[PDB]
Amino acid sequence: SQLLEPCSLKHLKLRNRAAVAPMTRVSAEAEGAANELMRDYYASFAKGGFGMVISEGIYTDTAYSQGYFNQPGLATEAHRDSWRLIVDAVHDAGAAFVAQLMHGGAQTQGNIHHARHVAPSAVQPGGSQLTFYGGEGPYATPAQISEDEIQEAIAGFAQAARHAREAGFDGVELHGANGYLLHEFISAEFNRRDDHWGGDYLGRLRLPLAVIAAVRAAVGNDFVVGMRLSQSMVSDSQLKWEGGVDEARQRFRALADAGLDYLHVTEPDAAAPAFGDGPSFAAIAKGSVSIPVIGNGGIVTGEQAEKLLTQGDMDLVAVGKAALANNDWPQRIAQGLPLNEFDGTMFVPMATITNELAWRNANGRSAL
Ligand SMILES: Cc1cc2c(cc1C)N(C[C@H](O)[C@H](O)[C@H](O)COP(=O)(O)O)c1[nH]c(=O)[nH]c(=O)c1N2
Ligand SMILES: [Cl-]
Repeated sequence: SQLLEPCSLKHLKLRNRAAVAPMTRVSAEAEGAANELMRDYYASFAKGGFGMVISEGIYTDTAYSQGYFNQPGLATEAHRDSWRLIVDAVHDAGAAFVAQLMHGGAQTQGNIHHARHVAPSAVQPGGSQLTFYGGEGPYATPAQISEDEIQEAIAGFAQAARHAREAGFDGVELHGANGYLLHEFISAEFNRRDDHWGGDYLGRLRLPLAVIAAVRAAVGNDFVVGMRLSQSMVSDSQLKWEGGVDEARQRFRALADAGLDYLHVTEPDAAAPAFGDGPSFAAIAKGSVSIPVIGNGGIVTGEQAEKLLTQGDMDLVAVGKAALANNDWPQRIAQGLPLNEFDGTMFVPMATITNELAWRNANGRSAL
């Protein structure tokens, strides 16, 4: 019942507390524009009753930001205009639509402008490239990003956010998670800089704080700006935030107090303790800031979502795999209908919309 309670997010009035989590589908045009297949794809979640749809990570600039081939952008006016009809379709079905803004950093696998990658420090990520986005084998070692490249990246977030607002999105989500550029700056392991972008766990927030400030100047004070945060990285799902609960509370507070309107946190298991003992990562955030907290990670069933909301571990519930398994997830929960089990073969060999549609046709598994 709490899942189907309306809520407010700044000036936005959301019909329920169900959100579609951001998911990279590498189904845009080769030079970054969104398209009609993406229109139908995103509209389907809105028709399925989600109160809020968060886009896949959208790149921000025409320099290093693009992380995957056929990833959409918001860097140019052509990119902006290509999203308009998608925004309109999601809105016509009654969902708010938030543009996730992301810079690939050290986790880039394909970028049409450069083979060179940039990161706070020249440290190769561990793990291995995600083949279903295009690419195989070890991550490249990134070049240490320069002050001029940092300023270009900040300006790109601001411009992409202004483009999101102009295209009609209801908000932006700054991608500070999952091992991408902003998270690399947050992290102790990968931000080894000795300048004013490095330091202790608070000093390392300076780049995300600068991005928040620049974005807020570009979009004004009435537009929704959130940030996604995680301990995990795509290159290392076991990584922890330095310290424990108290240092986590301080990061959440610093970022929120810079003028975010929500936090979105993601963990391998949203219900598990963040630091081995004690509260979940989402619960820590919700107990340290007044703005809404969207939680995420392994939330599959209606009962699981309801438990997280009714226990006070989060204000909204973002689902990825469950939304792909049933685009009408919130409606099916209300009707007591069974859910489909998520089946990762739908992403083989590339996680594109086209491959999903072929898989659904072969398996009789309608999204709605
Ligand atoms: C195909 C695909 C693509 C992406 C993701 C996932 C999947 C399956 N995830 C992570 C996603 O938002 C979510 O956090 C995880 O899938 C875990 O939550 P669920 O268990 O799926 O509810 C992700 N997260 C994000 O912040 N930006 C992104 O672009 C993507 N890309
Ligand atoms: Cl850290």
